[PDB]
Amino acid sequence: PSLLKKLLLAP
Amino acid sequence: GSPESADLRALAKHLYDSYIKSFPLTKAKARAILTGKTTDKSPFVIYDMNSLMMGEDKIKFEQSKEVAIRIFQGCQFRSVEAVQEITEYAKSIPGFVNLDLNDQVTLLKYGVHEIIYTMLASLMNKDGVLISEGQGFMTREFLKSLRKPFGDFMEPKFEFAVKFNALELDDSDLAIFIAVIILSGDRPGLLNVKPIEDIQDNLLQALELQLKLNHPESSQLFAKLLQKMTDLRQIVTEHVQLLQVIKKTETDMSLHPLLQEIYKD
Ligand SMILES: CCCCCCC[C@H](OCC(=O)O)c1ccc(Cl)cc1
Ligand SMILES: CCCCCCC[C@H](OCC(=O)O)c1ccc(Cl)cc1
Repeated sequence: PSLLKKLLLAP
Repeated sequence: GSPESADLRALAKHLYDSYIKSFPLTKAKARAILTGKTTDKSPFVIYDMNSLMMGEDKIKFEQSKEVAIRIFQGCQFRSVEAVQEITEYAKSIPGFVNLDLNDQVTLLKYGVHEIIYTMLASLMNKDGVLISEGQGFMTREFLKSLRKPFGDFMEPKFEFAVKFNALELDDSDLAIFIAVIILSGDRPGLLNVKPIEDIQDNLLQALELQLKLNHPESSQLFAKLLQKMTDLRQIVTEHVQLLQVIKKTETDMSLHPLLQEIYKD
């Protein structure tokens, strides 16, 4: 569960 | 040779353009506001409790919690905004989005605060800090006056900023400096260090050429900036130590979920 990963994956 | 050099200047320009897209308030705009050279509306100055109450509506990013804690909470949301901007910037660095995704997370987790403190310096002079994208200015003495230990958080950042700002870097220099820091191959738990250092090596060459061209009279500026990178890691270490104190001393502090991820150690 990573908020950083979600930020990184949003174009 | 000259072909490599031209590529380094194109990389520097790409980073600058991406930096302008990622960060709403640049150093050039911040310094204009600080030196009073802007035509835009003056920041509301917060220097004491009365002015904080009055200025509160000017600087907003209800409230019965004590003031030091209220400033503490507000700072997290500003920090979370900075993380989001820095992540957008990182995704613009050539090669970054092709890295292993867990390594991208690691680079941001361990690098974002060093970038926050670098960019915070742009908003600072020896007397205070520009807040709310230039809509407020909170004095260094006011922040120092907050009840112990809350008055201890910002002062080391001011101390760093005054020395860092004496180097007179501009936004073009800063864009490359922060990219170098993000692409640090020594962060804990990186899975594939070589592609990160390959990117960083190219960024370091771009930074050195940028400083030689943009600051031809500033002897060993590049070496000074490598040392500032080390200094920023010390600021982070000290900030974490202060957070541990608050966690042990203060009763019920809500830590934002994004900062919880970053500070999970
Ligand atoms: C733990 C450090 C103290 C909290 C940092 C405040 C964040 C600051 O925000 C100013 C504002 O919005 O008032 C800021 C800094 C860098 C970037 Cl890139 C963006 C924003
Ligand atoms: C007192 C006046 C200066 C505020 C000091 C900076 C605050 C700090 O910064 C956020 C960050 O480390 O990203 C922080 C950490 C956790 C919580 Cl719950 C709140 C604030």
